[PDB]
Amino acid sequence: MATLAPNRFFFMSPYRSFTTSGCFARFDEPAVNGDSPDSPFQQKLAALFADAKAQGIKNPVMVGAIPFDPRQPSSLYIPESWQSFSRQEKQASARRFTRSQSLNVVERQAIPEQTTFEQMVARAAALTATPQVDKVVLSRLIDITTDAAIDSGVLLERLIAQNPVSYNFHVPLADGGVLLGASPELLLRKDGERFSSIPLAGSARRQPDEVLDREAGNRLLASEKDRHEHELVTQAMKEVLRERSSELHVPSSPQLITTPTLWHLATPFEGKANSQENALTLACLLHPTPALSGFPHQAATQVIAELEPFDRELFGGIVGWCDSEGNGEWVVTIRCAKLRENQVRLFAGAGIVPASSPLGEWRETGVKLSTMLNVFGLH
Ligand SMILES: C=C(O[C@H]1C=CC=C(C(=O)O)[C@@H]1O)C(=O)O
Ligand SMILES: [Mg+2]
Ligand SMILES: [Mg+2]
Repeated sequence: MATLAPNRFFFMSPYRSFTTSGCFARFDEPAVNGDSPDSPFQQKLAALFADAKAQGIKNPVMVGAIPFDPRQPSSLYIPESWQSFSRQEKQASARRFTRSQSLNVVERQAIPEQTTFEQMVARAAALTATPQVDKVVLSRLIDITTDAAIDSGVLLERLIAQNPVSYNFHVPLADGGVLLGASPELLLRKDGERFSSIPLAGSARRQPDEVLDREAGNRLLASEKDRHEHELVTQAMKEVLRERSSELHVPSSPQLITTPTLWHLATPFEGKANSQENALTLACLLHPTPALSGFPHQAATQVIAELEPFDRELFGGIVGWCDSEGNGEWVVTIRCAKLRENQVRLFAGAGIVPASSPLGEWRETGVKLSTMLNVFGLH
């Protein structure tokens, strides 16, 4: 009953699921202007890829995470090797994994707490009613200190068991840490010439019984707050993708998708892109989406910087991989945690427009945090 070592990358996806071994070269280069092959980011990336193939490695991948603010340094690296696994096989082994960790929390801190958060929500809702911004997303944290170092392998087993369907990731950080999570949001898949993105925005709690549950979702489909929330996201990426895609299909209405925790509204984007493009050039172009920063992007970037009493770092960024041949997959870094020794930080954001109530968003972010609290066996 072996668990994953904290110095391995792991990625579980309906596209490609693999683990990695060892480390060839680290890659800290900021991803800013990564949507443009003339960028130092892409150049150094290309260099490092040719460097790696010249050095003997067949089929190099670049795995890891990129922070919310792409000016900041990146958590990417080429492993020595990688090894495919069966997503379904893994779901099954995880569900049978029995041996846990007795873990006692010695501190639990909400940052910020209910009252401050509600004022941040009120002050942001009001700025979206004005001409300055239409949508800002605001987040909060839960910091947890435990009395023994947290085994990240056992926790990954639990996360998979509780979240069989999501993009489940486990990434080694340059400090000795681990970024760990169960993301439902595809930011960018590129499979040959073909690409897709599946933005989410708008949520409703799921219910214990499949009658009051199957309508909670129907209600989400009707909800105008959430539908407007959602529309703000899709129009933005349409425009951005306009002169970057050969062809492009986007439904004008969202569809329901599930989390063990949440109903969300989704819009799948499908398209083809030029050979001038790769998984990262496209992922950099799209992220962050109005689902994670706001609209307009840079104007919401500033509200966020003045309201949030912390730095997001890797939270609200993207995690995934890309190869030397333009392929890859990138998911949004949400429903996640950073672990290092006996310290964990959880993250969740919403979801703010003129029609949002501060209690509403506080409790929403609450349900989103519970994906990762459940992995820890907390409430
Ligand atoms: C910022 C998060 O999720 C986005 C994804 C789906 C729905 C969202 C929402 O309804 O507000 C969020 O914008 C998070 O889970 O922390
Ligand atoms: Mg406005
Ligand atoms: Mg929301």
